[PDB]
Amino acid sequence: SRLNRESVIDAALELLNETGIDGLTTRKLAQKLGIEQPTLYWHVKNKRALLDALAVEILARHHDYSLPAAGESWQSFLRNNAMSFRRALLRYRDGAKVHLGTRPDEKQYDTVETQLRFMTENGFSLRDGLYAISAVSHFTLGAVLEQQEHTAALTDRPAAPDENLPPLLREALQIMDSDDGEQAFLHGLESLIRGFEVQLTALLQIV
Amino acid sequence: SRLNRESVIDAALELLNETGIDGLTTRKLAQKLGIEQPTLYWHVKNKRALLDALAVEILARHHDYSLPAAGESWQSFLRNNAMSFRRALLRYRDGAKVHLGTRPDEKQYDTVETQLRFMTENGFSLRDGLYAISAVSHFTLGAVLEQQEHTAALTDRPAAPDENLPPLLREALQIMDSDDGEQAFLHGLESLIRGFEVQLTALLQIV
Ligand SMILES: Cc1c2c(c(O)c3c(O)cccc13)C(=O)[C@]1(O)C(=O)C(C(N)=O)=C(O)[C@@H](N(C)C)[C@@H]1C2
Ligand SMILES: Cc1c2c(c(O)c3c(O)cccc13)C(=O)[C@]1(O)C(=O)C(C(N)=O)=C(O)[C@@H](N(C)C)[C@@H]1C2
Ligand SMILES: [Cl-]
Ligand SMILES: [Cl-]
Ligand SMILES: [Cl-]
Ligand SMILES: [Cl-]
Ligand SMILES: [Cl-]
Ligand SMILES: [Cl-]
Ligand SMILES: [Cl-]
Ligand SMILES: [Cl-]
Ligand SMILES: [Mg+2]
Ligand SMILES: [Mg+2]
Repeated sequence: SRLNRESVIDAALELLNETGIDGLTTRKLAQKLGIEQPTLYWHVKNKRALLDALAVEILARHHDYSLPAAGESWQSFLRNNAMSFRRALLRYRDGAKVHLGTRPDEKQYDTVETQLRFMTENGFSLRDGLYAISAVSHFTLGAVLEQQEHTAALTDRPAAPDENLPPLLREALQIMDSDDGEQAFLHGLESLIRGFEVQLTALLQIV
Repeated sequence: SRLNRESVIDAALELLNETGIDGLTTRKLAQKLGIEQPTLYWHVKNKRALLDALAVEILARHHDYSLPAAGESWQSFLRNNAMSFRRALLRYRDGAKVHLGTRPDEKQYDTVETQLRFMTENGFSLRDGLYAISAVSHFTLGAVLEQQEHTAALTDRPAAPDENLPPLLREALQIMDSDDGEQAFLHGLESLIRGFEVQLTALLQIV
């Protein structure tokens, strides 16, 4: 089939969503694309180049709150941005894994620059605005990775018996699987945002 | 070589640290252990069972602040615990990946129960104490995964040219690679802990 960048990425995303990050092999991508391996290598050099492109395209497709609205508070922007990032990551199996360790792509420069500027315009030093943005990113990636991997593990083997659990852990387990992770994520997200606020408003006051 | 559980895990950890989570294959573990594959399968059924055991043992070896000190504040306990968790995860290549989606093991029940109880004794509802503990865990796992994957990506291919970067992003990149991620992690960690505190102390007050 077509091997423009768009369609290679399309197929890799499909493959990703079907078989997870382990399924993204040269061989399996070539088979999905209906091609021989040397054909694929002309287009895609290695798994890393593919993973980097997927990380970019997952956000291009499904990360729909990447810039602050007019007059938006930094708090509200981090909240909306985090929700959007999470949704984009959850779209595809192992999409959080695919993002890990990437650095913004040239295609994302204007966006991330605007994010960083926006933070600074709201009183954060570049460093502290970056640490806030990093923390939101890290938290969200962790939350998503734990949710997606847990679902994958369920499919492999069952949890161990309930009746040997201590009681708080037993409740906690009910709670965690009472949903897909959203409630815990949103609660943690508010904690994070408020802690950034405490740090910021403190200025040079001990806090 | 020896194929008690301890030594299987030892070898898998070595292999993990040498070749990362992709290197943990039946075949490569059997080769490290000096055995044929059917010998290994007697001991280790599948990659998941192995990954689960590694997640447990990485914390048994190197997670040395799992319980609160006498009279310790919940804040200080989450801080020390998070630092320790991070250190344990960073010990082995892809050790954060190995943890993802796991649930506490029977061997960890008394510890995690104590953690949950401790939170509740400090005024958190079980749910809110769990959300705090989850958030700390998620943040730490994200931070560690991004640090370790970034190091792995460096080895594969170089970052793109500096001179097309916008300036805040260029600075931010200097900052992020000014260290291994510790400074950003510690800063984010304080934000998280303080946000939990704001949430807790608020009681039924709008906050
Ligand atoms: C500013 C920044 C960001 C990201 C990032 O990885 C990063 C970096 O690795 C070094 C220095 C700066 C940044 C994000 O991944 C990203 O997810 C992202 O690319 C991004 C985006 N492209 O829209 C975001 O929305 C941001 N957000 C989840 C907090 C965050 C922004
Ligand atoms: C309480 C709890 C925890 C963990 C966890 O995964 C979990 C769960 O998946 C469901 C319900 C409860 C928990 C941790 O992984 C763990 O890392 C952990 O096992 C753990 C430990 N075994 O010592 C910790 O130190 C904890 N910490 C990093 C906040 C955290 C505690
Ligand atoms: Cl083509
Ligand atoms: Cl294209
Ligand atoms: Cl607003
Ligand atoms: Cl503010
Ligand atoms: Cl033996
Ligand atoms: Cl043993
Ligand atoms: Cl204390
Ligand atoms: Cl308190
Ligand atoms: Mg990123
Ligand atoms: Mg865990």
